[PDB]
Amino acid sequence: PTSCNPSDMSHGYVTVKPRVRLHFVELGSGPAVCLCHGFPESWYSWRYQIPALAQAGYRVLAMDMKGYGESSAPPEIEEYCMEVLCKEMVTFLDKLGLSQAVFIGHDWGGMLVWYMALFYPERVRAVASLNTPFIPANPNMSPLESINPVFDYQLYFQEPGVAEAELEQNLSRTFKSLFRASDESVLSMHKVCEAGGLFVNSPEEPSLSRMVTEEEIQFYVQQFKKSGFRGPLNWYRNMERNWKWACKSLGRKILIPALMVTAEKDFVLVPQMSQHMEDWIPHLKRGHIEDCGHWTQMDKPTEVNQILIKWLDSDAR
Amino acid sequence: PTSCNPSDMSHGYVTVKPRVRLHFVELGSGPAVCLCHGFPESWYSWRYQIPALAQAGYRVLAMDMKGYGESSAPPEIEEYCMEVLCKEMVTFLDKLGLSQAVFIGHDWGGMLVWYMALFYPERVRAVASLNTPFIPANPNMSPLESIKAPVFDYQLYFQEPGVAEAELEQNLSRTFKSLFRASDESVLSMHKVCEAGGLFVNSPEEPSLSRMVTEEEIQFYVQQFKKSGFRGPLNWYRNMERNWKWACKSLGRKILIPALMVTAEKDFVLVPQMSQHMEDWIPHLKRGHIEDCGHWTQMDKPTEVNQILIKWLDSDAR
Ligand SMILES: CC[C@H](Cc1ccc(C(=O)NCc2ccc(OC)cc2C(F)(F)F)cc1)C(=O)O
Ligand SMILES: CC[C@H](Cc1ccc(C(=O)NCc2ccc(OC)cc2C(F)(F)F)cc1)C(=O)O
Repeated sequence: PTSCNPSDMSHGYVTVKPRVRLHFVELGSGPAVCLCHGFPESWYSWRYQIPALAQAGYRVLAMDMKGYGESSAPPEIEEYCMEVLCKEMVTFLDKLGLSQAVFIGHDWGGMLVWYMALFYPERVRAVASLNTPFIPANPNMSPLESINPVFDYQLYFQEPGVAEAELEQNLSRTFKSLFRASDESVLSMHKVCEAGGLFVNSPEEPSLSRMVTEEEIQFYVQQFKKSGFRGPLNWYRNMERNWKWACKSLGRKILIPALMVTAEKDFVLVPQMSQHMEDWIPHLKRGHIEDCGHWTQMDKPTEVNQILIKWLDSDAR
Repeated sequence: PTSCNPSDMSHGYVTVKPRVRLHFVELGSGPAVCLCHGFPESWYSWRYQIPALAQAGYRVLAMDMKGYGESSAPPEIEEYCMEVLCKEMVTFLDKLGLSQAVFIGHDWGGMLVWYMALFYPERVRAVASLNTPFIPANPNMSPLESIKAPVFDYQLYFQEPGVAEAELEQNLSRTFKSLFRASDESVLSMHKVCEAGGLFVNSPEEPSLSRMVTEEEIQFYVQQFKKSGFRGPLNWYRNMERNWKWACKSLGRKILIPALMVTAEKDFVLVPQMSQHMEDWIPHLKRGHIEDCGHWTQMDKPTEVNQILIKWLDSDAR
């Protein structure tokens, strides 16, 4: 599948607030589709989708989400609560003169596009998540309660400074370690809080996943030199704010065209978690990629492309 | 008509070759429209069109043309021959994944979009020029012939690199307050320039503020031209022989795509008359004509320009 050379892309910049600019990559003509990567990724994560969606007849905007790459990384933890992040994407649409977009998210980006679709449906022509379910907040169930102990690692991510040091230690190590097919996996997310690290019981000089080249790893590396891992990590550090915000919607369905794409071998965002999203989302269509781990876009680019274009052309165009 | 705050625009950047990026401002959704300013202007020259075209249902890309503002100003004179400038706009479309655009130009921008439409029609949905006619190159008539065949004598003053740069860079506020005037406010004679040895030599020291334009607006132009100065901009004038020999290599071939010529009654350089026989060369040409409009068409008569463009866009291009 045709990929992206960063040097050859149209680079877009939009100030959504005084010291906060959002960077995006833009390709194609037709309906606006806005791709929102997850943790700890990049617009480059969409390198296989961008050329295909443009060819399919769509105007693709591939974000650096706030904290990442060429998008500002404001120092305040509370800048990365979903509330702020969503208002800033709405301001993004306003400044580009877009009445709406299709929002397609993965991982943390998937949680953003669910919450755009929940609170700003008038601005979202249709919504799609890779891996990430939309589970409504239980107002009787606090977040620290919810940590589903697969999610214990989120506690290690809480204390500012701590996980930054691990992840910034050796950037090549970090990304070679993370960006693996599920069968190649070198770390257990279940173990993290105990071991006191993601990487403490993983190879010193990890090998290169079949999903990725050295050059692709060095691009991620080069990006995360700019602002590091604090910004990215701060998405984890607004559980109480996000919970209280999400509760303030409580009950209201998402009536816009919707797509949930599950990955058989994401052991964190497991297909099952998405099971009763129809109750909360009447017009939900489904994709499901077999032999696909967390890193859905680069694990199974051709599958992702065929599912998205099929749903786009049927539900959004 | 709603204008533009630069700080609030989406800013776009595209490398069309190693040391050469094009900057543009982007607003709206629907068919791609690409606005190409003239000399010596800016994307900001389209500040009254951009919000209106976006509102009208169009995706507007408002260029800094090569040499201007945030677009690269490569030092070589022949980088600003029409050939290169057009190839680079085609590369601009390629890198944005656009099969075509509507091209709307003014002045030198107008000459670019005529030549895009001539040599790259497959990439141009439809073409519109403000003020600038499309006169085919006569292969029996050299460029230096066409000029001193006379209103265009000032183009000779623009030739020698360094010379006109010094006048125009002397005092940027002076330059822009002096130029951006309604034709009744005019403080220049363009026909005099070669004689007097200057644009401004016989014009006020501290010129007054044209009714067309505010201090803020002038200071934006000023701020932009600090980046690269006037060499890049002026180098569009310095490729007459190259442009002539290039344009002759099209000789005869008509422009079969939807086209719009907009004449300004009071542009005394790009005069309505010059556009008179463009039908022969362009079968599908529709026409606008703005009364009481000088050279600086977009800011002189924003509401007229907007109504003509959107009418033609909606009828001929969408
Ligand atoms: C259901 C989950 C949502 C939001 C949400 C929670 C956690 C994550 C998250 O940690 N994503 C990163 C991740 C995911 C899977 C992995 O598999 C190996 C690894 C990672 C990680 F390495 F941390 F980047 C992403 C989204 C919620 O909390 O409601
Ligand atoms: C017919 C003209 C075309 C190309 C062409 C020639 C000249 C110009 C040009 O000098 N435009 C700038 C200009 C125009 C009118 C003016 O009236 C006050 C003043 C200017 C100027 F001050 F020079 F910027 C712009 C385009 C050709 O050569 O075929």
